[PDB]
Amino acid sequence: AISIKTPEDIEKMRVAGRLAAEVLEMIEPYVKPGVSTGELDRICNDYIVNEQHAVSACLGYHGYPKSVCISINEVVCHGIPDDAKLLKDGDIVNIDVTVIKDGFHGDTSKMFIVGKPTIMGERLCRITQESLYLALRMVKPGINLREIGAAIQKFVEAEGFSVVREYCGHGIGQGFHEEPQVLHYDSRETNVVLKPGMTFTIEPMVNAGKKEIRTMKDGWTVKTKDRSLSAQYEHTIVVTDNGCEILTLRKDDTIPAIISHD
Ligand SMILES: CSCC[C@H](N)P(=O)(O)O
Ligand SMILES: [Co+2]
Ligand SMILES: [Co+2]
Ligand code: NA
Repeated sequence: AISIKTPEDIEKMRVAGRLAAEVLEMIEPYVKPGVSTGELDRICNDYIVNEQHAVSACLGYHGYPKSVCISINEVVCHGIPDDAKLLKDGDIVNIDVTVIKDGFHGDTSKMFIVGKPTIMGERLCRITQESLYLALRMVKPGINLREIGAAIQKFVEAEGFSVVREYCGHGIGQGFHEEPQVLHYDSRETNVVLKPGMTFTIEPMVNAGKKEIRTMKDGWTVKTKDRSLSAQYEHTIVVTDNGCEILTLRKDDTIPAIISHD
């Protein structure tokens, strides 16, 4: 079932959350044309282990071979870092990090634009982030998760894009992927009322083209069926008494860390 975090649990999540956020802040300068994704993965891993004294939740999870997930352009999610995959001007890339500290998980991701952005690329990233922010602003006790997925969907579709159905947000804590499943679209199947102390991620994947996706033979990599660009952003949050707190907020986020309702 859905686990409710204690205040002590929450304090541990703030640390793990901030650690994950920090890897993203740190890597930025390395994201440039000509760098390989395998190299970004090594830099991230070194930092996590050697400086942070933490651990990557990804390494070995169901056999996942690397420390972070790096998805370029049409890759939806779960792209596997590789020494052979070099970044080019105009690429949009997602770096998804999940760190474990004192047994608690922190899961977050953001898009990076390599070199000179393309119009589509910039637009897609922006809209994707806005859709995540919109959802964040709605979080509060008593509301049904269904409403959030529906708002994201309506927003995204209104902008001419599509939302991926298959992958979604999830509870997180001592476990990497806990209940509940956080859908990024409107579904009659969803019936979950939020309560304070719940911790979960929101991580909408938006496609410039059609919603359909396909899983690669590697068993992890996900791509759009039509090869259109896909973007994603992710934050880990905790439901509070009058709103929410964003555990993985970064210096470049433009949303406040604590959102209060009244
Ligand atoms: C190789 S497991 C990686 C899982 C991602 N952090 P997420 O739970 O955001 O999809
Ligand atoms: Co993630
Ligand atoms: Co996640
Ligand atoms: Na992508």
